[PDB]
Amino acid sequence: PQTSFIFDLDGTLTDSVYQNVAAWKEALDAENIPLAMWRIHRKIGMSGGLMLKSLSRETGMSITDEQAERLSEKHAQAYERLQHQIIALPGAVELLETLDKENLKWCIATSGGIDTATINLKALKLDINKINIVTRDDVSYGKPDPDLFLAAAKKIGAPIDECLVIGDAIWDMLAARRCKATGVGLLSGGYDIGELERAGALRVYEDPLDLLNHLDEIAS
Amino acid sequence: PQTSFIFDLDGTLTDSVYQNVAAWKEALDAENIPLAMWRIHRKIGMSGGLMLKSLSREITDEQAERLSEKHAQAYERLQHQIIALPGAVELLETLDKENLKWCIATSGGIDTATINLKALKLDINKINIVTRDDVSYGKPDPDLFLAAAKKIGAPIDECLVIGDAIWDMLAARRCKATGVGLLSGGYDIGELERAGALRVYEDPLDLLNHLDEIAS
Ligand SMILES: [Ca+2]
Ligand SMILES: [Ca+2]
Ligand SMILES: [Ca+2]
Repeated sequence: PQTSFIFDLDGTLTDSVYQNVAAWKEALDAENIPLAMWRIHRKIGMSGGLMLKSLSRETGMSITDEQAERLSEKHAQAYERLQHQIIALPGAVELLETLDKENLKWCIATSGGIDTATINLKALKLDINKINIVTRDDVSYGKPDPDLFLAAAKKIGAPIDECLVIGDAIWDMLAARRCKATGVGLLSGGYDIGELERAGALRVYEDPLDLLNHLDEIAS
Repeated sequence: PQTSFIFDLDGTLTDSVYQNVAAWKEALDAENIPLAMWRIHRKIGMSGGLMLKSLSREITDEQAERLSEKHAQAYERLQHQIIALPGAVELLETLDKENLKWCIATSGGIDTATINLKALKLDINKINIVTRDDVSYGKPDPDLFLAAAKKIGAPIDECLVIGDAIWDMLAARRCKATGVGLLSGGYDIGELERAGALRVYEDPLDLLNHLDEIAS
C-alpha cells in the first residue's frame, strides 16, 4: 500500500510563514489590536477566522464579523506587498519531483484561501489549477479541523489512513491526528521539535530536503 | 541576599526579534546568500560574528562586514515597527521601586540597542547597559553577563538572567547564573528548558506576575 502525501504549503514547501506573520501584524496594528509577534506566529496555520477568535479569547475581548473581515482584507493586501520575498524551501521542488517520478500521489492542503495559495505556488513555479490542492475556500473549517486533509485524501483517491500529513505547525499535526493520519513535522515554519511532537508529530525534520533524505523512515 | 537582574533586550523587553530576522534576511539576499528564515531566527541572540560563522557550517570577512553593515541599516529602517512587550516597562519600574538592581546585556552594538531602548523610552546613557561593543564575545559566551554583573556590583551567582533565546540560557548556565526564559522571542519552552532555563514565562508581564517563584 504505497503512501499518499498531504503537504501543507506556507512554511512547509515555501519559506513564507514570516511574511504571513508580518502581514497579520500590520493588519492587527492597523486595527488597534496590538499583539506581540510570537503570539501571531503561534497561530499561523489556522484559518484566519479561527486564528482571530483564538487571539481574541486569549486577550479577553472578542472581534466582530465586520472587523474580522477588514482584518482579513488588510492581511491579504499586506501579504501581496510581500509576495516577492517568498522563496521555495530547500528540497521542496526536488521532493515533489521525486514523488511524481515515483508515482506517489500528493495533494497540497492549506488554511490559506486562493489568494495566498496562488502566491506561494509561484515560488515553486507551480500553477494552482494544474495540481492537486485544497484551500480554505474548499471547506467549511480550516486547521486544526480535519476538513482540509479529508478533502485532500479524497481529491487524490487515497483513504485518509494511507496518508502521510506533512506540516510545519501544531495545527497540521493536530488536524492529522484528529483524522487519525500519520503526522510528520518540519522546523521550517519556526515551530520547535517539542511543540510538534506534543501536537502529534511522529517524526520531525528540518525541512523538505531533510525529510526527503529520510523518506524511508516514514513512507512506503 | 536580594536578587539582581540581567535582562536581554531584543525579544525580552522589546518585540524586535522578528525585525531582526527580517533585517538579516534582507542583508543575506543582497549578498545572494540563500537561507531559510527559521535558521536565521534560531541564531538571533548570538553575536554577528558567531552568527555568520555558525551559519556557514549549517563567509569571507569582507563579506561578513558588508552583511553586518547591511543588517544595521535594514534594522534601522524597521525601528518604528518595534514596541515594548507587555509588562516590560512596569517590570523595570517595579524593580526600581523595590530597589532591586538591574542591567541590560545585549549581543548587539550600540546602534541596535539604542533603537530598542527608544521603545522603552530609556536613555542609553541614563541606565545600566552592556553591549557587544563592551566585550570580546557575545552570547552564548558568558562575557556580557559577567560585564553586566560587574556594572551593578553583584556576584554573578546572585543574578537572574532573563532572556528569550537559547543563547541567553546557555550563557547563564555557563557562568552559573539562574536563567529564566521568555517565549516572546519565538523560542519554545522545550528549547529554553533544554538550554538551561529554570522557569519559562510568556513575556515580561507573565514574569512580573510570577516574580515570587523566581526572585528574592
Ligand atoms: Ca503552515
Ligand atoms: Ca519557534
Ligand atoms: Ca534576544
